[PDB]
Formats: sequence, structure tokens, C-alpha cells
Amino acid sequence: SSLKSTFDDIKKIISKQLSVEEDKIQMNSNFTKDLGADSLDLVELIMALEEKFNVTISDQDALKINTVQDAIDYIEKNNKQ
Amino acid sequence: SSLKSTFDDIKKIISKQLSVEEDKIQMNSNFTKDLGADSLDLVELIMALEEKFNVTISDQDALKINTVQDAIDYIEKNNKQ
Ligand SMILES: *OP(=O)(O)OCC(C)(C)[C@@H](O)C(=O)NCCC(=O)NCCS
Ligand SMILES: *OP(=O)(O)OCC(C)(C)[C@@H](O)C(=O)NCCC(=O)NCCS
Repeated sequence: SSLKSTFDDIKKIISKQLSVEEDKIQMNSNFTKDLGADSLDLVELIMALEEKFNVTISDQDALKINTVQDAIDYIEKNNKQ
Repeated sequence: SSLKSTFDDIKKIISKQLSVEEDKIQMNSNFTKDLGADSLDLVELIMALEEKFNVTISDQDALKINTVQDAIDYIEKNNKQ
């Protein structure tokens, strides 16, 4: 998919799973440091992304997802084998 | 402690637990993204820091330790109650 639609939905998801304001979400926003996600929020987020984009984010790959950009970069790469 | 001695030892530890070159470690180095630490390397690192500086890094606080600077900033803050 073109990034625009992809970023639109991720933003909508992140704002739904963490209950922060949609417009306070930016490419460089850190999930744990800037958005205040805890252990359980992360699990819920990674799974929300896994269902919307129908991907699988292995625990190895989740270690490298710190920012929204990381989320987008991964989704775009590991959706097409 | 003054940061210099603290940074000296952390560098020595990170280089020991991850087997990367000491000089390739910088303040902004990401543990999982730049240094290639896996799940088990992280556990071993957090515990190595916990024994050298005799602190306790709760799982809540470990979520916010992405870079070497984060490691240093935390150690310096949460060592003096
Ligand atoms: O909050 P907590 O320490 O109980 O749990 C944190 C972890 C990283 C174990 C969970 O959030 C978890 O396993 N989530 C699924 C995979 C990740 O989110 N991994 C991110 C590692 S920073
Ligand atoms: O590599 P893995 O998914 O099996 O485990 C990753 C976690 C984050 C569960 C461990 O590295 C772990 O719990 N380590 C102790 C606390 C942390 O390192 N937390 C960092 C969260 S990114």
C-alpha cells in the first residue's frame, strides 16, 4: 500500500490503544517514552497492527519497534514476502 | 558519581555483554537497533548494570531504556533515593 493510507490507520490505531490525541502522534514518537505505553499496551498495539494489516510481528522484530516510523517501515517491508 | 567514570564502566560492560567494539559504542547507540542485542542479551545487560551499580531496574523502567544515554541517565537518577 501507499504510505498515506497506511499511516492514516496506524495513527488511528495508536490513538485508540494508548488513548492519546491523534494529532500528538508523529513519525518520531516513541511508544514507551513519548506516548507512555506500558507492557500490556505494547502487546495490545502489536496485536492490533497484526490484525489490521494481517502480518505477524515476531518477538525478535518487536524489539526493534520503538517509534511509529519503525512500525510503518516494518509493516511495509514484512507484508510482502 | 561523576559521569565520566560511570560512562567508562557502562561502555566496558556493554562491550562485554554484546561483544561489539568499545569504540563503536556512543551515547546515542540503540541497544537493539544499532548494537544487535536480543531478548537474552538485554536481560544479561540490565542485570550486569544492576550488579555493578547496585541498583534495581524494574521492568517498567527497562521499557524506557533504548539507548546508552538512557542507561546512564537512569543509573544516575535512580541510584540516589
Ligand atoms: O511490561 P512488561 O515488562 O510486563 O512486558 C514487556 C514486554 C516487552 C515483555 C511485553 O510488552 C511484550 O512482550 N510485548 C510483546 C512484544 C513486544 O512488545 N516487545 C517489545 C520489546 S521492547
Ligand atoms: O527476546 P524476547 O522477546 O524473548 O524477550 C524480550 C524481553 C523484553 C521480554 C526481555 O529482554 C526482558 O524482559 N528483559 C528484561 C527487561 C527488559 O529488557 N525490558 C526491555 C523492553 S524493550
